[PDB]
Amino acid sequence: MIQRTPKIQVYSRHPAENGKSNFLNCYVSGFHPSDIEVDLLKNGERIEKVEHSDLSFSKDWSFYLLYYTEFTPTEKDEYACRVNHVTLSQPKIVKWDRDM
Amino acid sequence: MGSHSMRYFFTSVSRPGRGEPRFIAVGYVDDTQFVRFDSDAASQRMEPRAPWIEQEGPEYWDGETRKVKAHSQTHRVDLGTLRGYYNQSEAGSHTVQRMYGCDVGSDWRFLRGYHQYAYDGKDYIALKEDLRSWTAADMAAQTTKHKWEAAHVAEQLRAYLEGTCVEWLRRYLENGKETLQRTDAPKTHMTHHAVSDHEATLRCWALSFYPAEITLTWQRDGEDQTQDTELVETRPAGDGTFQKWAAVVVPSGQEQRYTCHVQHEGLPKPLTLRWEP
Amino acid sequence: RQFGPDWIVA
Ligand SMILES: [Ca+2]
Repeated sequence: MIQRTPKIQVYSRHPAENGKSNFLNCYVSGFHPSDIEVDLLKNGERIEKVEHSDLSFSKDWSFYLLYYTEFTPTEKDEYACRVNHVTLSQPKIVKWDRDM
Repeated sequence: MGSHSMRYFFTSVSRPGRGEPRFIAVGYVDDTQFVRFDSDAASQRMEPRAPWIEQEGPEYWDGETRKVKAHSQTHRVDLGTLRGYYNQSEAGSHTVQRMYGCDVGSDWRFLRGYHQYAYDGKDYIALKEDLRSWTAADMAAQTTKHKWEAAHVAEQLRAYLEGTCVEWLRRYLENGKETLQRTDAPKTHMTHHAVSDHEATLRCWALSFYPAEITLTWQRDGEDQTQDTELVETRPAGDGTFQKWAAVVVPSGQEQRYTCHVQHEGLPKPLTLRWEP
Repeated sequence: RQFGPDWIVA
């Protein structure tokens, strides 16, 4: 019926400092229907230990999930979130920017 | 911390190729999730998600499991019925959603109750605020409305929403008070980002707050400014707290004219940040 | 504490 494409934010739990353990988050929201694929990426490669929150929804019935993993940021490593949903032709990649 | 809510959120998604619907249920007090059920998990039990619900005894967990399983079978039947009402094919996946719960006011007494149902992500049927009458969005929902009026569903839900619901919310608030009745005011700061030789971005940050409701507003020379600003959606930190930021683009050198104003339940008066540093 | 266990079908 209505398909709503996901909004994506990618960010750390705590202010990022190199060498300090932290959590990398990918928050996906405003989507329908609920089936979604989300991976967290380190230098383009899929991270295995990622967890996610239990599915819930907003006032407008759209869904939201948080996907997250522990990580230790470094100066050179790049992180991103890759999302696929029925509203997307191709998976969408959002890079982590530590100031956002 | 002023008014409080208890809400339950249910999503059932059909699987036409094989088997029964995926059913997910989650329960919240305010912005804290405290229970889950997922039909694809191994336990087949309602499970705790907050430490202060773990002290509930096995009769509680057995009852909650029974209720949530029976709720799941009702949504299984509903997905079949609504497919019929809408003359849809048996080939596609469809979704039911239900949310219900209650609010108490700062007087600690019942404030409002709700029970809302959606099919494929649009309103289907909803109990009105009087808890006595129904809003049906279309002729399929009208049929449900007639069924539900004849079964006195409003009356049953009203008794729960005004009685049980409020009584248990109050119980949870006291058992979980160390966290549920603690407000975490936002930890704020501003950052500065040159965008060109002639302009800069100020970004106001609100971090580690609870509950999630917050207002960040920029002002220039004491007047609200929305042009040349950006505001992200409030987002979970993953430790139970929330984050947000707001940014404004300004002429380099004129940073001092701008102030960020932060409003939050944990702040007795709003905070004002200004780039001086 | 949820409502139930009698959830009336649509
Ligand atoms: Ca896709």
